[PDB]
Amino acid sequence: GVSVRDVAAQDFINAYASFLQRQGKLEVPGYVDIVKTSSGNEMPPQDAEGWFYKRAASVARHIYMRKQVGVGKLNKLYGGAKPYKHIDASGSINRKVLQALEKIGIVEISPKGGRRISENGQRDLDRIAAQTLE
Amino acid sequence: YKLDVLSSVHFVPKPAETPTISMEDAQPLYMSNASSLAPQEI
Amino acid sequence: NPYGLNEVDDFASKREKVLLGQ
Amino acid sequence: PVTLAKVIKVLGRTGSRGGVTQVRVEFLEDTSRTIVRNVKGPVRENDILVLMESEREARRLR
Amino acid sequence: MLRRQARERREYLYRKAQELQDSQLQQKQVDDEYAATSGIMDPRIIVTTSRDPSTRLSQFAKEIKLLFPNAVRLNRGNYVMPNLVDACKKSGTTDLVVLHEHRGVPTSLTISHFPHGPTAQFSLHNVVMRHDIINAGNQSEVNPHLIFDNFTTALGKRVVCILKHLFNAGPKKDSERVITFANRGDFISVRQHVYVRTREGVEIAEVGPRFEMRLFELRLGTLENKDADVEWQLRRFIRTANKKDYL
Amino acid sequence: FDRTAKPVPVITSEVTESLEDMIRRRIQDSNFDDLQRR
Amino acid sequence: EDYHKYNRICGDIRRLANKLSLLPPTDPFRRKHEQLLLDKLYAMGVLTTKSKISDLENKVTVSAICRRRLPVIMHRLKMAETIQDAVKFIEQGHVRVGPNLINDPAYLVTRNMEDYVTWVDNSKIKKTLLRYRNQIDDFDFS
Amino acid sequence: AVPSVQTFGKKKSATAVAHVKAGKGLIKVNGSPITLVEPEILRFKVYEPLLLVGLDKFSNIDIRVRVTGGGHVSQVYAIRQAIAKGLVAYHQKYVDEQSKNELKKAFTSYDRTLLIADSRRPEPKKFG
Amino acid sequence: RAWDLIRYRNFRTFTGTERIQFNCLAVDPSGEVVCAGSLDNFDIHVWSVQTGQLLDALSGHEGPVSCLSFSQENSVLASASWDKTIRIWSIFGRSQQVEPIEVYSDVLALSMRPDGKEVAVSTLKGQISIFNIEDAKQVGNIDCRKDIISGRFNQDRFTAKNSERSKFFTTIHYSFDGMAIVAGGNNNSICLYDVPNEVLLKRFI
Amino acid sequence: FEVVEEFTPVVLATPIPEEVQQAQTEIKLFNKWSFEEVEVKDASLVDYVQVRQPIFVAHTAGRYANKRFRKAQCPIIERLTNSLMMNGRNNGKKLKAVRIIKHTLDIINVLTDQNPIQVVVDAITNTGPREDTTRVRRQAVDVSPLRRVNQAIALLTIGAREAAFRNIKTIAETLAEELINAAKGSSTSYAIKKKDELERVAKSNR
Amino acid sequence: PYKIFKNTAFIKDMFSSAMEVARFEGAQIKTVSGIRGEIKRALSKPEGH
Amino acid sequence: LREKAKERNPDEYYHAMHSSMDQVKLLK
RNA sequence: GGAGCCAGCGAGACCUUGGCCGAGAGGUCUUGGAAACUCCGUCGUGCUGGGGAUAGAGCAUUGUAAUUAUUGCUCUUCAACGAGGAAUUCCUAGUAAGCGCAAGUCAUCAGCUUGCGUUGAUUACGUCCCUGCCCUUUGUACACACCGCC
Ligand SMILES: [Mg+2]
Ligand SMILES: [Mg+2]
Repeated sequence: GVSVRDVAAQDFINAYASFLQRQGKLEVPGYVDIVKTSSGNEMPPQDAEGWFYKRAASVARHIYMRKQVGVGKLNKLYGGAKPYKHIDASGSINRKVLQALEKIGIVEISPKGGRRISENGQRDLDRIAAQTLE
Repeated sequence: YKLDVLSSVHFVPKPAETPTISMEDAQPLYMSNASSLAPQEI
Repeated sequence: NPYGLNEVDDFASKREKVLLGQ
Repeated sequence: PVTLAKVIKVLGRTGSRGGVTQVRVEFLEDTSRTIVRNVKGPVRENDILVLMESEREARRLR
Repeated sequence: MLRRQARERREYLYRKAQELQDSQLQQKQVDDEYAATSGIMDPRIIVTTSRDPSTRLSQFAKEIKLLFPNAVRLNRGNYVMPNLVDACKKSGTTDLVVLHEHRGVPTSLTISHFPHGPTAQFSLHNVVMRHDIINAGNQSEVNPHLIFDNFTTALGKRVVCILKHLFNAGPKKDSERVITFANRGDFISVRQHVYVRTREGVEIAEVGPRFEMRLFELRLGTLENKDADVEWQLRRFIRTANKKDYL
Repeated sequence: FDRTAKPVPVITSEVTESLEDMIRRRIQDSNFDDLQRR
Repeated sequence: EDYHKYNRICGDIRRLANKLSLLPPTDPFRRKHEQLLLDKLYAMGVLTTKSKISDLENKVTVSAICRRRLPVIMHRLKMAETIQDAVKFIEQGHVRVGPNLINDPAYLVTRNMEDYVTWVDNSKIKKTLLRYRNQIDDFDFS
Repeated sequence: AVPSVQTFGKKKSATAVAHVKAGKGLIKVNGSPITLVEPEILRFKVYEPLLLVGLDKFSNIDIRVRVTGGGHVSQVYAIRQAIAKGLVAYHQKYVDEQSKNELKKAFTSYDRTLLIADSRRPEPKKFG
Repeated sequence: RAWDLIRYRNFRTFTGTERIQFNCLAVDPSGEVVCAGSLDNFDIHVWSVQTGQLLDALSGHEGPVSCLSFSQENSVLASASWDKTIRIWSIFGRSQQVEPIEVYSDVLALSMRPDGKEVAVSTLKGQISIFNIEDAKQVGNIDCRKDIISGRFNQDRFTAKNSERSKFFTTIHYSFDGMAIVAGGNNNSICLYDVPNEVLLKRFI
Repeated sequence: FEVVEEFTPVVLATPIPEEVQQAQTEIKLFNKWSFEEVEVKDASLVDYVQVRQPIFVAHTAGRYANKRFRKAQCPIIERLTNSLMMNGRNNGKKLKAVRIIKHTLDIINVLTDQNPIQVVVDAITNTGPREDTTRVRRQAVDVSPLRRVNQAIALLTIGAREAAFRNIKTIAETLAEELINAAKGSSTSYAIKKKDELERVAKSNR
Repeated sequence: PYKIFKNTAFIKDMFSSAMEVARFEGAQIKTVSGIRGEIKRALSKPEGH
Repeated sequence: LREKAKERNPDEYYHAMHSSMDQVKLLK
């Protein structure tokens, strides 16, 4: 009965980010400590240890909300203002995250392109969703 | 009348020697004509 | 129109068909 | 000590200076007693104002 | 309500057509929009500007307000054009004046006559506002006398009709204030003067502002209706445009 | 080269003098084009 | 279809203007009386635009009166596809002109009332409109 | 068919469509529960009918609200207007009119905007 | 037309510029301003009783003005229309203000409380809604549709219960005591309501 | 004697927090401060410091500028919020004002166990000047209670803003300090100083 | 042309500097299709546009 | 078309108002 | 630094959904033709983690045939500016102000013009006391009432 949308967005991402950190099976690129996630930003994320997993926490939820998602959508989704230019988020990190998730089985290559929420992942996201509520 | 009948939402009735009696008077009977004139008019 | 169009309303129709024809 | 007075009539054509309104007020302590006063803010009837001095009589301020 | 405006617009588009035919037959008076209220009801004018006006355009709008005796200045903060025209039509205004600028330089002036047009658009050149005058003082707001010079063509008479009724009818014979619109090669010079009759002539002093106004569009409808039929428009890319006169 | 459009006029003193003479002449005769009550 | 009644109206208007043509032109009553006729026909909607007397002589026709009939007018307003069908709703009581419903087809609407015609608020006919547009608001009861 | 009613609430460009049917006290906005509406600071605003008339009335119904257009604040007001409107329309269509009158009285007594469109149409306060 | 009843004479006549048909009239308590409304102009004509001239026309309604009423004490003018709104005019004074209040349906009748603090209006839905003039907020409402009695017409092809011919009141008025309203319409019923409790005191055939 | 309107426990398919239910019991500012016990101590300020209508949050989207005296009926907390946002950079940002007031009320509760809404009412009552001067030199005149409320709100907001403009203290804590001191009547609050100076100047020109 | 917005369009390679454009403000221009046009103003960047 | 959209009576009524990829094609 | 997210205007090869590379800029392979704002965190009265001018070194794009400029990205360098004199301009509700988005539709406009939407106030809404601009001083005005030779 529990669903991801039934849980607060902030609570779910922090909880499942911790689970991903605790799980230890998410592949993390080496360059995480030296990247800033965009051109509009200025300095790398402060929570160097866990931002990548929590970055994976956010996109995995978006893939639940929207059945099909691509790297371009995530780039605009995490993009921000800089006249203003509205540069999109870094392509490399989003692509690595999507590859990282489907290794765990949370997501998988959607038809007609993009990533779909895997039924195993869908149950997994619901699992942590119930965890936060309980 | 006929145009009023055709254009009226509600019922419109049809509009209607020897000494003649005045059924209706413009002013009350006890009132006099002289009392009807202002001092300026006089 | 069953019973014809008024003079104002004939005029606008003539304008409409001309624009439609264009 | 301080008295409270309820406005009963907002006088007009008083020749008061701009932003000043001459009012007449009935003291709450003694309803009968009336005093004419000068007020700075927007004012209406039935409103209560504070008088530290209850002896001065309002003189118009041009 | 929406059935009012639709029906009346259709009547108006017809009435102008009949008036045009009647004039053409006469070719072989006051215009219909203004004939109803000509000299009966004093005009009611609203002067406004474009969104986020500069300080100068607000100053220029104020000067235009002083030019017309029955004008009121209205701030256009976020107002939507259908809402602006609809709200003004509710209030019973006769005319709406909208002003545009470029870096604090008045560029355009558009006049729309309610409830059903016409809309006249003008371009402002060599604009001089009275705020450029030191120790100028205050204006006189009596009803001006009007002087129109060198308006000959039918379009010229049309522009005369629109500008005439922005002011009140029946100025006093001895009013010291005169407003003049002088046509010179389609560039109408607008000047405002205060006069005194001397024992051997008349001496005039200008109050300002100075600006040259040229018509470039005239449509049969309110300024909102971008789809309103165009009564007249200025063609510039025509080979004869460099020497063609219309007014 | 030719120019497409009519050049924008300049209000020189002679034009100002000519304009002012017309204004003065009109008021000498009281020939005013102003709206009147009907 | 019988037009004897409207034919009476047309002629009765013609006889009135004719006999007014007989009176002296300078008579104030004649000029006054005519202006009431030109106003009355304009108000009824028989005249789309203000006219003169000779125009009343020829402009007035049976078709003008029939055009003002409520069955005809809703057809122009596209309320009903067909006139006999239009006669049905008005006899079926789904039509209101102003604050009063009219169940009589023979009613003609004046120029001012020409536009206030619409359906009654609780008419099922009106619900089918808003339901297709998906703008049906049950709070307005319509 | 299941008894149901549809109502609209509008604020500026924001428009909210509320469907109120028989149910078990399930309230959703944009497919998510009313508790997760954002901004949290203004959350109580959208809660505000729910508390005024009491949650017992809602326990027997399902409300689904879909919001589009406008900003966050205008969307909140569209939601609250739509909820109140669908509420009262439901108790009219499938419950007594006395309850309807009580609901209208309570809402209007506290704030009439819950039931009315609040449209600040331009007004030329300056005469002329 | 103004009539002096002590001398039974029409001492004045007022008219519009274009002969506007008038349906409603209200007069200043001071007897110096008279206002009329029309179904064709959407505008309130104002005259001076002493002079007979048109002071000005109060514009702002989109709909035909159905009714007018001056406050006996506060002298505020309340106007209602088929525009689904009500406007309070503060004509007297250096500056004039208009306070529009929107309503569920077309207003057919309007009455002014003798105190002048409240206004009641009858709508096409069959609702008597009372509003506070100074605060411009509603204070009460009365249902009317059920209490009204309307008989099926011999030419009507319908049941009276389904008929929507007249389930609204076209006229209303307060009691001078101010706790009751008498209402009438195009129907066979006069209903007397109690404003504070919003209940039917009695109905008359 | 009892009256019961509910014979079945109310459970909603959509879970609602129990705090929201306790708010169903009573209207309470931010679910956290009540309007039942608040009273304006000074009689004159009554009818212009409006606290009888309880509200969850400051925002109301009300129309109070249209006639001359709707501002009296506006809730005092909302008037405060409207006054906090200023200086251009903060213009139009009422949500930040709401956040600031909630944090200030929390601070006022922490420092003083009294009710922060009562503290605000007391501060407005205390810091309202009771006479002022008008330039003719100067002459002493009375002040309308709406002007008293207005100068009170303006003075408190301005003092709190200026105190923390370039100070370690944030806006919320300085606002809470100003409100507490004004309620106490201590001279430490800037608004009390200004009020006393105005009344003194009026006394001199009396 | 290199940027076209309905009738308005930006042109290049006709002039080398904005100074050259400044004199030819007001001149006629036409396309091979015969569309008569006009020089409105020199663009500050790049030169000649 | 714009005037038709502009001048549309909202109140108008008409009686029409009341009313493997390859394997998928064979199935339907 | 992260996350959470809400608009309305707009349609006469190039755009594009999606995959793969790169920290970014930006490349490569294919299919069809919004911000402000809200939550949690780090900072902190220090010209400080505000400010990004100038300067150096690189990684790329666009033409074009030059080692020519052009437009972006990475690092380092880190200036004036600490609320602005005399004076002066404007402003009353969806208004002042903040915020972004779109089209350049015969005049004017090319980071300028217009339009669209989002957040949204304080104060006053009373006065002729000062200033300025006007009206009247044959009731002429149909009753009552008020007035009474500038
Ligand atoms: Mg602005
Ligand atoms: Mg601009």
